[PDB]
Amino acid sequence: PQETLNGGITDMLTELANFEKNVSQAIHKYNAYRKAASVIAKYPHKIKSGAEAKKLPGVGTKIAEKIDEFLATGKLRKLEKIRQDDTSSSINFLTRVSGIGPSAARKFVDEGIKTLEDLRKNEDKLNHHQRIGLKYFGDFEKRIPREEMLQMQDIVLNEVKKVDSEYIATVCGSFRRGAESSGDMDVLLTHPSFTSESQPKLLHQVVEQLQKVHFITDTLSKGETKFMGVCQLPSKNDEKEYPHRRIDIRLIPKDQYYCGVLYFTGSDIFNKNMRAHALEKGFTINEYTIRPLGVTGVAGEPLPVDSEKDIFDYIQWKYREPKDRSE
DNA sequence: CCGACGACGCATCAGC
DNA sequence: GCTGATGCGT
DNA sequence: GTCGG
Ligand SMILES: Nc1ccn([C@H]2C[C@H](O)[C@@H](COP(=O)(O)NP(=O)(O)OP(=O)(O)O)O2)c(=O)n1
Ligand SMILES: [Mg+2]
Ligand code: NA
Ligand code: NA
Repeated sequence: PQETLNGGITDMLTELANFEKNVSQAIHKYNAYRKAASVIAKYPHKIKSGAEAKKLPGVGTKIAEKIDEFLATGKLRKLEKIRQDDTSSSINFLTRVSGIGPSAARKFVDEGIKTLEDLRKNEDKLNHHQRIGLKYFGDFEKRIPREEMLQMQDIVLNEVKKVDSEYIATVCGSFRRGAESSGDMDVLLTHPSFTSESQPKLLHQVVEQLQKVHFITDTLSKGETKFMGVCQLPSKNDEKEYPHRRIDIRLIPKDQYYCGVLYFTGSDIFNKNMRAHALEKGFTINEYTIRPLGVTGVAGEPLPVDSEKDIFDYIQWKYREPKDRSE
């Protein structure tokens, strides 16, 4: 639909969601508020009453009353209060620093650290991740236009083919689905000499090559299969330098690759929905494998998979190309 | 009345 | 030193 | 907070 339909409500709910997550540490309330925010945002009518909203799946008694108060007044008493509160809003803001979750956020505020100024004053108290997350607080919230994503793909695909001819690299996420802008870069990676029954340097080599040509600039986390770091396009001539971007690189076994590709292509709203349909039909899908569900609920062995299409050729559905996986 | 609610890799932490 | 728990991002 | 056992 349109934002301004029930945008006031969805915003109200989203604000509520973030406070539950970051201040109350109630993750399931946070997901509840979001589920309501989503189902309402897709509801093609202007909500007249909280009772009208209650009819939707995921909207219950509490939110219904919250909508009554909002429609009748244009705001929420509890929300205006938590906004003006120094301690709760400070906690809520710090979690925007990647690396700082709700726990570390409350630690800082409890000992008097409430702002980025305070953080920068006390960098010794921060761990590695939090220093990077703070360093690029600005950049990490900027979006990435597809144009810059394509150039990034160019480098990633080239540097990967340069390390070993037989690597298979795929940029997934919203990029693959076609989104004109993206929040980060999701790279998926495999290699013929890595399977379920199979060097612990396959991911390392790729990462360090991307470091040598100065694409990857910082490291948040690196293991044998998963990489989280930062990357930056080379500056264009006169033009002012590019923002630093988040990049993830995952090394997946060859036989688990297309399940992984399917999963990290998304959207999560699409995934969450393919999983059930998969259920209905007697199949369970994760990021690793698709497995048949038996008489009881017993999982047999994972079926052979050689394409995304193969996976639809188990739940008897016809291909939906990444372009249309909006949800 | 009450439990589920998504689950996993990696970094640091609690503890032995 | 180690194992296991917790926090974190996603 | 919502849904459903
Ligand atoms: N909480 C989440 C969110 C997404 N995912 C999955 C499905 C996503 O499409 C895929 C990549 O995650 P992502 O980078 O956060 N989202 P996506 O690329 O689809 O959109 P952006 O915000 O990155 O532009 O992993 C997940 O496993 N757990
Ligand atoms: Mg992405
Ligand atoms: Na309802
Ligand atoms: Na954060």
